[PDB]
Amino acid sequence: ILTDENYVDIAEKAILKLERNTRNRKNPDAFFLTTSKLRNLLSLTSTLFDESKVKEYDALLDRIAYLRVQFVYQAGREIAVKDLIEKAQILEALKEIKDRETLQRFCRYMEALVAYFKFYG
Amino acid sequence: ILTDENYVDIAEKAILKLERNTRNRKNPDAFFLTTSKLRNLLSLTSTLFDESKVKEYDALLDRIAYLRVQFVYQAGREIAVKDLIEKAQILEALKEIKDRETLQRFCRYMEALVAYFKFYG
Amino acid sequence: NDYRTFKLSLLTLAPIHIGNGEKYTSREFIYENKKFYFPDMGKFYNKMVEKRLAEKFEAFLIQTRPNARNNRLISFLNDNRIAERSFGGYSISETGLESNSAGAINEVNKFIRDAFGNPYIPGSSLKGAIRTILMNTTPKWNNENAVNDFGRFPKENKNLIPWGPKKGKEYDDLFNAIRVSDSKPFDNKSLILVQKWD
Amino acid sequence: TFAKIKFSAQIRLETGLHIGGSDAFAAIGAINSPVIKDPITNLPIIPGSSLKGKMRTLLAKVYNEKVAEKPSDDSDILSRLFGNSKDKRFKMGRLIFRDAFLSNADELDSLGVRSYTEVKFENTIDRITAEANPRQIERAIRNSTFDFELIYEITDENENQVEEDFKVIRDGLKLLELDYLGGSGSRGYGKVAFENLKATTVFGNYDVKTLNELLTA
Amino acid sequence: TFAKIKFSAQIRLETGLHIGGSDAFAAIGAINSPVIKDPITNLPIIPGSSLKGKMRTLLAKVYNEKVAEKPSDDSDILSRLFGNSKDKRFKMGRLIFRDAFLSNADELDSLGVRSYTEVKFENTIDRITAEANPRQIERAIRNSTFDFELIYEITDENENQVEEDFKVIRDGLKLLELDYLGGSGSRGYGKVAFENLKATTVFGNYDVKTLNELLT
RNA sequence: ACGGAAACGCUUUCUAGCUCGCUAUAAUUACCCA
Repeated sequence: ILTDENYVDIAEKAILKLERNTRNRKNPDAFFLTTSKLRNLLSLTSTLFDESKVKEYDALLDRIAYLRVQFVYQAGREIAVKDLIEKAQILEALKEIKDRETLQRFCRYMEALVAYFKFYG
Repeated sequence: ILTDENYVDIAEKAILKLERNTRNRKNPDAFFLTTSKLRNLLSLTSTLFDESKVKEYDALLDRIAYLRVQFVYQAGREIAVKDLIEKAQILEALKEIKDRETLQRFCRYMEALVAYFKFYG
Repeated sequence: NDYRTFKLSLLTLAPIHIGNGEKYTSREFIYENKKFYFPDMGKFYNKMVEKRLAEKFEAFLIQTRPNARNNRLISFLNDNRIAERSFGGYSISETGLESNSAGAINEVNKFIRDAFGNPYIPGSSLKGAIRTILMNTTPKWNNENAVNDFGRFPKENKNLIPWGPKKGKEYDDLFNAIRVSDSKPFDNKSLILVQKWD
Repeated sequence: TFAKIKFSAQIRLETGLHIGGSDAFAAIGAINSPVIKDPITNLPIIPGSSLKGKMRTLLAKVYNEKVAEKPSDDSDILSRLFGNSKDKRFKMGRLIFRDAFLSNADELDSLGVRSYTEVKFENTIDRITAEANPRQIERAIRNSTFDFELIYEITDENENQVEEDFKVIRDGLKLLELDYLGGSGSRGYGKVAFENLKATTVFGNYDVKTLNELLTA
Repeated sequence: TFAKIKFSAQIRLETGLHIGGSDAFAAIGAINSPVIKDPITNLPIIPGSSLKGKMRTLLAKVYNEKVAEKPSDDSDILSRLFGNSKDKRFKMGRLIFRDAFLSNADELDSLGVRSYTEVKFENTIDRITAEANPRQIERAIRNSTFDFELIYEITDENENQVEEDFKVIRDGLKLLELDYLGGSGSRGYGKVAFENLKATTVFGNYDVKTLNELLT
């Protein structure tokens, strides 16, 4: 669960609790996660935030049901995302939606992840 | 922190303590910070300053939450917005807003930063 | 009426891909016949959560077996005997090239399409194409572009072509004056999915 | 006397338009140039302010003898149709531009439309270093159509200027079709057609028989 | 004889209302033309002054025999219904406009609506130089409804003038439906629609069932 | 047998007129990895 009063701090604590380069100490503390792959994660939600604004949840429930699968498939390919869908409770908090204002809050959580990822790195 | 006292006198003091082009001696002493990057944050606080005059504070919790995301994200993109939100303690003043009279104090504080940004150069 | 108009006819010698930023993954197409079938995957997961196969699909997606023939979502359909392929989306027929363990292409980029699903070429694309031609063939715009040297020679000046409102001055803005429209949308029989070759 | 007659039309978009819009609380990845929409149905709008604003400045290349440099320097054919502030007689002038609303939203479900706007990626390419600068700007979709009312006052001050003004109205509507009505415009984004140009009296008694023969002709 | 009858109707709107309040020096990025809003509920009003002034100036174009310099020079058909400061017979003239107070906050919240007022973003383009200068103006949103009510008094022998006053008042409501009520006006911002036009007599004895048919 | 009694600070009056959310801008570039 992520609520409207905690999700940004959850997102900061998830981006910090995330692995880094142990070796290659020339410019250290660089993540084993790249900006392109995390923007690939946010691309899945950017075309649902607009329709969370526009139209009803009973046409977006199908697209959230496939959003679970999109996060599963991105978790399976690279191990960098695989240790981000667990740190950030993404698959846990994706089952927690059930309306519009939690879909919007989840998309804002993804943006908070991207924001703290740009801010650290 | 900023109280209903010097919160505007903080903002002016943040702008004069903000880095400039020591280089570019063709209209010199100008900031690295471009005013469009700062009006894109005043746009957020301006819509919140307008809605705080009407709606409640519980009906602004998600909206206010997203403020921190943008002040993080805009800081992670340009280094100029980064020392804007560091010299002006914006991420710290964002954690302090808990009432509508404190939300409006932050929302007028950002207007003071924009006012003194235009007033100097 | 100073609006002198021009009509540009554009023939394609080479294949032209434009647009959209989206890409189908390696598990979001179907190659049954000589026709790559790109379905609406939301309806594809709707139809297949009803057949108890959603957990089996979640198992399929993290399943990196060898012989990429068995990793391209035809294998998920013919494996668990799914013959109803009635989903929204579109087919584009095969080139016959890019083969055999065929059909094992991986990520296609979708061409730019309007809301009806009919593809088109936007005029912002072709206007930028015109703009490089007009910049390069001008010994006023070649000279002093790469400027400021601060970050890492970072950017064009963007003012060798004078642009803006420009307070006090009259409004010139050369490239506001050239106005390229979009195209009437062609049909998606015209798309083929070439690969890339360095 | 007093009469009010009503120009109806149906605005059909082509490469549909982007009348730029509201929200600051948008996203980090999604639509960052939003379009203006109805606050209640979330359908796109053509506001009457942008219609009047393009129509003045396209009629003002044509109907000003001396160059404008300001409104209230227009040439008493546009001051009476669009108002000045600084003529005593031309302040409320004779034309009301209502906001156009999306009409064929049920027709645009028989065609395969997921949403009544579209998002279009647009990408400033840098010409040295070749670095890209993407953006997602929203626009209404192509075959969108709009109700268009435009109301005209005919007092006794419209002594014999009704026909002369309707020349100007149907000149401005055909001049918007040669230009773009808001948005990028030089990059597509504009092209508007006006069908079913039909003028009817809504108040008073006036003849609309001879009015609908410089409209449809 | 004496009676007070009440015209209640519902001001729906389309191309919603800007009707300005304070043009006080606003905030730096905020609304430049705030709409007039109630002090307690912070919802829009369509006040009685705007309805009364619009309906004089639109009925002054219709029912004046001669063009008036001022409301003092209006015809007696309008001077008796809207008052006249200068005619002794027509001071306190027969109609009471009341402020209108947003009937459907609950129906609009039942719809997908965040705020009852929108802020539309707008600009002017200079003609030489083509500079742009923006605007954020507030606008009571589109399908809001507002409780409109008039009170008409029926005194000593105004009784011969009752019917052909309501033909006027109806007509005035037909001219607000063709004009705009309030700010910015010729750029949208205006379209109202009076619905459920019902005349009820409140004090005294008048037969409004021979009259409520006139307003359908 | 109250410096008192009697007396609506009231009538009339549109926050309104003018104003394009606009200007520039190819969803692109590099070619590899186990």
